[PDB]
Amino acid sequence: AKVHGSLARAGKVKSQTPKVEKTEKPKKPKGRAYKRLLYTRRFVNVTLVNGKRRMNPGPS
Amino acid sequence: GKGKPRGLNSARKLRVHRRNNRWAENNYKKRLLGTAFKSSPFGGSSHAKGIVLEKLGIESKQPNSAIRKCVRVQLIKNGKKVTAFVPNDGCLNFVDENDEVLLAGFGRKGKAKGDIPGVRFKVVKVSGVSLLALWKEKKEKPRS
Amino acid sequence: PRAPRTYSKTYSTPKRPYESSRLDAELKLAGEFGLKNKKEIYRISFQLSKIRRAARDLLTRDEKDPKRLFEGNALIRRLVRVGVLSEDKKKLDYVLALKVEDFLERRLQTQVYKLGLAKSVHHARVLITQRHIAVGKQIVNIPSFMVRLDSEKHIDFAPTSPFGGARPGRVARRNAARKAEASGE
Amino acid sequence: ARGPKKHLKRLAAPHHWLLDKLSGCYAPRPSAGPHKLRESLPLIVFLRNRLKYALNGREVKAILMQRHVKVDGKVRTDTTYPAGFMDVITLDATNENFRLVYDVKGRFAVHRITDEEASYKLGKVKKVQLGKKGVPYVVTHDGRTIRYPDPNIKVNDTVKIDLASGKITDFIKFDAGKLVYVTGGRNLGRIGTIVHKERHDGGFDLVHIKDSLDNTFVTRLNNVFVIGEQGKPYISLPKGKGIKLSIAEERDRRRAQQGL
Amino acid sequence: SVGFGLVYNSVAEAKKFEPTYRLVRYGLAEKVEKASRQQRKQKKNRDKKIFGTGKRLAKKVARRNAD
RNA sequence: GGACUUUUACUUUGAAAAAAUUAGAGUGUUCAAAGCAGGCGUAUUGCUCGAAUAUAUUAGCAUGGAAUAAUAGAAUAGGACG
RNA sequence: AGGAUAGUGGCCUACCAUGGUUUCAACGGGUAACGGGGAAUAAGGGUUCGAUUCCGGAGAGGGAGCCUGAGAAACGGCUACCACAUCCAAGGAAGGCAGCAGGCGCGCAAAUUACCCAAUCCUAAUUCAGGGAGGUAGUGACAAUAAAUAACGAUACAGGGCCCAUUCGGGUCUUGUAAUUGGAAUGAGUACAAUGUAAAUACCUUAACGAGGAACAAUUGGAGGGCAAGUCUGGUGCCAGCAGCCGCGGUAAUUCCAGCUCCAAUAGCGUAUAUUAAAGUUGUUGCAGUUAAAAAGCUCGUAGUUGAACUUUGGGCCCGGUUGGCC
Ligand SMILES: [Mg+2]
Ligand SMILES: [Mg+2]
Ligand SMILES: [Mg+2]
Ligand SMILES: [Mg+2]
Ligand SMILES: [Mg+2]
Ligand SMILES: [Mg+2]
Ligand SMILES: [Mg+2]
Ligand SMILES: [Mg+2]
Ligand SMILES: [Mg+2]
Ligand SMILES: [Mg+2]
Ligand SMILES: [Mg+2]
Ligand SMILES: [Mg+2]
Ligand SMILES: [Mg+2]
Ligand SMILES: [Mg+2]
Ligand SMILES: [Mg+2]
Ligand SMILES: [Mg+2]
Ligand SMILES: [Mg+2]
Ligand SMILES: [Mg+2]
Ligand SMILES: [Mg+2]
Ligand SMILES: [Mg+2]
Ligand SMILES: [Mg+2]
Ligand SMILES: [Mg+2]
Ligand SMILES: [Mg+2]
Ligand SMILES: [Mg+2]
Ligand SMILES: [Mg+2]
Ligand SMILES: [Mg+2]
Repeated sequence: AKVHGSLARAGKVKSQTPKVEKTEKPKKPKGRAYKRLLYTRRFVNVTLVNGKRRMNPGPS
Repeated sequence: GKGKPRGLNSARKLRVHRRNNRWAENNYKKRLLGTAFKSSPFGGSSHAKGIVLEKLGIESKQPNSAIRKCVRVQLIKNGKKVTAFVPNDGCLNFVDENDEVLLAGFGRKGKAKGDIPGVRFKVVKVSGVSLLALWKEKKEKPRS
Repeated sequence: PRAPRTYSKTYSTPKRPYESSRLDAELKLAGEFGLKNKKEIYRISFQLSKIRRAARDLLTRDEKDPKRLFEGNALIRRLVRVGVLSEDKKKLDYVLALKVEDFLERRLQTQVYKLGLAKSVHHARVLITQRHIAVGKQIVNIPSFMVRLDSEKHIDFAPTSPFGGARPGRVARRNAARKAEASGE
Repeated sequence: ARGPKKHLKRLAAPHHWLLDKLSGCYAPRPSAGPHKLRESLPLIVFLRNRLKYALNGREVKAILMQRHVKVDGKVRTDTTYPAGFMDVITLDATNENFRLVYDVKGRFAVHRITDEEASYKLGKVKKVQLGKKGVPYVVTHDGRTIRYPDPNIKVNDTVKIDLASGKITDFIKFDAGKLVYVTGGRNLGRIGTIVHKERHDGGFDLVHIKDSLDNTFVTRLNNVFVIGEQGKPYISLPKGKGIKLSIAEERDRRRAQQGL
Repeated sequence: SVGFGLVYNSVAEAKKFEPTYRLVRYGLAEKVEKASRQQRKQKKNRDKKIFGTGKRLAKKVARRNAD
């Protein structure tokens, strides 16, 4: 039941993670327009229906 | 008659039997004993404040293997010593010693979380500043 | 010390947060009706819950019960007045069968779209929010207005709207000013 | 505690005053006077809320201080004066006369009477007793002490008071078949004739009353006020005559006379 | 727009029954010059400490300080 | 007013159970939460609808019922009828 | 029996009697108890809460006592003591925010030393004076209501078409993509004014300004399962960390640290603690007790609970309210 483990490595992985900045991109619509986008994306633009539907495909 | 009395005039027996047997329940026993106010680090409250006495490296329970980076805190309103986990990558650097910290339970109503042995509180704020705000760089600790 | 003001919550949230069936059906309602939230669906489902509960205990009461007659007729009258319940099927058994789509059909946003006048539900909403529709002689900028079956023939463009008259609109005015500036007098 | 209360919080006033929930922490607390607090109608409530002659209490006081209003033939400049059942309210301006009679919803109605009706009121005999010097007297429901009553007058009877002189003109006994007016309880405002009166010695005599359409109800004797013989009241009844329509038929006539 | 209107049978009764604030609204009165509510209350509480007219107190205070 | 009173549980109806609140009737607060308003003319000298209703448990009160479950009665007749 | 009281009463006194309550829970102890109207949740039954807008009660640092008064055992009345505490020239003198605002302290935890009597009402000798009662505004993501952050064209490729579009045109029909391209629309904001108001602030209304990245840029959590959403890419290599729980991490990590993409709710979304449902895991409805936890070793037995059947049934007559049923 030791309580005096090493504390030197705290924050290691985070501090050594290669910093990359977010890529600026066009803003999404907010509110009723975004629900409109979701509706066309899932029910009108429906092209890939793997299983029943697919929502975040990986590259393949 | 499968046990219990069924007479129209057996209300006293049934209510007393229920009173006797509600002591077998954890929540009813704790509430009626007032154990949160009496025997609990937080005196029944949701959060508490304390002073960091020392930084601890707690070795996590098997099969995990890690140093969990808790702090010993002395509560302002009680003087009781507790161990509080400091949640995030880093964030032990933000805590330091002799700093005031706002502690919370973790969600298991007592009952130490996960692989962290004997630790039932987590640091939420340090020096009046959210650990989340410090970890995400939204804000800074007041040095003076 | 004063009489407390009364207030109520107008929605409830569903039981299971993540049901693919409910999520799909809600998004289909939002897309078909141009809604902003799932709360807009929840508010209707909440209204059905109160209506269905009231109709339910009334139907528990036997026929010719004075309370069942009085309240059941008032509930039937209101739902027929708003158009959710058809002019026929004027019964408590039929108010029990009402759907969310029935109520969403009577929103001003839907009625502005279905009476020409908007060419879209999303167009209908922005026109409504932008004070272009008067239900009678009264501008109504709430898309959830519940047209009550006597106002349908009175829904039109606001008289103080550039689609109603008397002003050609702020942006049109600035652009016409620029053209006058470039051209002359 | 420690003494009499001077305030009446809104939401603690009598409901039949029909005061709005909001727009005020308080209600007019009726002054001490002829009628009990819960059974009264303060002059400010009558002039402002019911007759709309005044927009606020300041205007009610302005009206009263010029000595326009009078209750039973006296000016009553008091704003919270506790006018009650069968009180006569005269406005010399507008030449208007009112008698405070409950409508069939248990609320004081704006009921107009003529000058000849306003010349008198009716009082229910609360007690009959010998005073000092052995002089008999009756006490009415509005606190009037009337000396030398007719010996035939008993308790629960009704007297006609001249209201110019505090004198009894005639009286009505309390017997089966006589028209009565319900002045309390859940049947307040109903009018009918006594079918019979059951005693219950030691407490709470009850009265069986049926109205025009043969609807019977039972009320405690304390709420029963004799107002005439079979038909033909001694007072001008308000609209409705205490029939107590049901809500269904109430609604039927709403939709009848609202659509012409 | 919807409001409320009062028409009096003459100006004098208008000035008798109308509130002061409405008469000041119409220029029919003048907004009386009075001190702040706190100033009036503080002056009243200061004058509670004097018994009588107080000019005897002022005379004695002057004479005691002078001699 | 009685040579006049077996007691009780239970259930029915009535009443009572402040207002707010709860349910609920009406009413386009622009909708809604709300609020108790308001509506209609001939706006030329005012006419008119409302501010309901239900529930509110036990105890007490009045009332109908007399199944259910207790209780009491004439046996040393000290019985009833008269 | 007397005394006292406004009055009943061991309320008190004198004398007298030996009573009074209690396993139907007296007496005592605890309460992170003021009581109720009510509140949350809930199929029904229930469970938890109610310091707090109304009603009743109690108190004004803690006790006690009393004056005036119709009414107070009053505290923005007094007297004394106890605790705390202010001024002082040391002689003395003055105190009571559980009123409003405000300060300290305590803490996870709660706002302005503002304006006004215009309204609601209340008091007074009183229409007039006064009222931190009350109202107004300020702070305020407690809770609640509604509901912006875009809409619509033209140009790009889809394709579902008909005379076997032959191989595509036809005045097909544009739902989706072209960080293009076009003119429209509006309030967030800002203000003439009016309205509002006791005076103002704001709202409602409104002249003139007010979107192109319409930067006038929505967030909070998540993406193995529960549980909606990636086996994409870089990092780390049982470390750092994550993880309510099962589990991830030891060199291909869908679970950590990030970027991209996606999902959920959305002006809100997480976290802790409590409580309700889920819990038929408290059970009356409605649990279980051979072996999973639980039939006393056995019998007697009081209080409790429960307790076989039987006493006017049957038939007949009359009144007599309701649905329609036939002009
Ligand atoms: Mg048992
Ligand atoms: Mg008081
Ligand atoms: Mg509404
Ligand atoms: Mg005595
Ligand atoms: Mg306490
Ligand atoms: Mg309580
Ligand atoms: Mg309480
Ligand atoms: Mg407390
Ligand atoms: Mg007191
Ligand atoms: Mg204190
Ligand atoms: Mg005192
Ligand atoms: Mg004080
Ligand atoms: Mg006081
Ligand atoms: Mg204070
Ligand atoms: Mg707070
Ligand atoms: Mg005032
Ligand atoms: Mg206050
Ligand atoms: Mg924005
Ligand atoms: Mg990730
Ligand atoms: Mg999934
Ligand atoms: Mg259940
Ligand atoms: Mg079990
Ligand atoms: Mg076992
Ligand atoms: Mg044995
Ligand atoms: Mg055994
Ligand atoms: Mg039996």
